[PDB]
Amino acid sequence: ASIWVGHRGTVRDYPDFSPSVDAEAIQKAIRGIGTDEKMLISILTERSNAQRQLIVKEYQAAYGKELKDDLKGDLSGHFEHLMVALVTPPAVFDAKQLKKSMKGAGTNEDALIEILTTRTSRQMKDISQAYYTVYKKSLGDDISSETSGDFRKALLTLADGRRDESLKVDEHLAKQDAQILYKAGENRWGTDEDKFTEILCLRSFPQLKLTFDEYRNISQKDIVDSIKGELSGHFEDLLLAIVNCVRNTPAFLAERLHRALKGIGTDEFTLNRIMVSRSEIDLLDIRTEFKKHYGYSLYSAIKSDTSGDYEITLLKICGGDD
Ligand SMILES: [Ca+2]
Ligand SMILES: [Ca+2]
Ligand SMILES: [Ca+2]
Ligand SMILES: [Ca+2]
Ligand SMILES: [Ca+2]
Repeated sequence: ASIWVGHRGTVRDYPDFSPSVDAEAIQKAIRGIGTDEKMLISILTERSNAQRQLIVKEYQAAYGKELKDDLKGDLSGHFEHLMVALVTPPAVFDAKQLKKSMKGAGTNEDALIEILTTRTSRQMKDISQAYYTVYKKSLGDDISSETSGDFRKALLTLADGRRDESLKVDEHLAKQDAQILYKAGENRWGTDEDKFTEILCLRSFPQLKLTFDEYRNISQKDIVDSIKGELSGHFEDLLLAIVNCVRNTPAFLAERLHRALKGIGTDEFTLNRIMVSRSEIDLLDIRTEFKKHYGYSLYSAIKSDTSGDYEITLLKICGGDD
C-alpha cells in the first residue's frame, strides 16, 4: 500500500464505490447548460484519490474526454482549482504545486519550504520523477534557477530525498551532531551554514529530535534560538520549518492553515494545497493541533472565511468538527 496514504487522513476509500456509476453521474452533472455542483461535490469528496483515478480512467473510456478538462471547462474560480486538485495524482499535484511556486517574476518561497520540508524521502523521489516526466526539466534545475545562496543549497539537498530513512536513534551520533551544530554557529564568528544544512536535512526526524535535546543541554538554549541568532532570510525560515516539522508536522501545517485563513485576505492556494495534499495522510492530526493551538476548530475556521461551493468542498474534506 501506497506511500501517499497515512494513518490519520479524513478521506478514506468508499466501500460501495463503483467507477462506472460515478463516471456516469459526473458526466450527467456537467453536460448541457448548468452544472450540478452538489453532485460533483458529493461524489469526488467522498472517494479517496485512488478511487478518483479509477473514475478518471472510466470517464476517458466511456466519454472520450479527460475528466480534468470537463471540470475545467465547466467550473470556475477557487472551486474549479480545488476540484481539479482532487482528481490529480498526489505526486503530480505536488509537482504542479512546486512548479506553480516558481513561475513568473515572483517566487513563493513559503510554498517551496512547506512542501520540501513536509514530504518524506520516498514522496520526494516520486515528486522528482513526476516533475521530470511532466515538465521535462529536473526539479533541482528549476529550484536552482529561482533561488540563490544557502537557501538554494538546502532546497537542492531536500529535493534529492536523501534524508536518512532508518528507524534507529543513536544517542552517540545525537551528542556528536549537537556539538558540531554548536561549533558551527554559536561557538564561532560567522556560521558554517553548510553544516546546519547537512545535519538538519539528512538526519532522520527521530534522530534530530534527540539532537535538539542534546543541543539544548550543551548550549543552554534551544536550536531555534541559535538558528534565529545565526541565520536570516529564507534560509533561516527553511531551517525553522525543519525544526518545527521534526517536533510536530501537523502543528506546523495547522499554523500554515491558520495564516492562510486570516489577515489581508484568504490564501486559497495554500488552503487548497494543505487540505487536498494532507487529506489522506494527517489532516485529522492537523485538525487536532489547530484546535489545541487556536481554541476553535478548523471546520469553524473554514466556515467563517470561505463561502459557496468552495466552502462546502473544504468542509467535506475537513470531514467534521472538533
Ligand atoms: Ca455544463
Ligand atoms: Ca519564477
Ligand atoms: Ca556564530
Ligand atoms: Ca559563512
Ligand atoms: Ca534572524
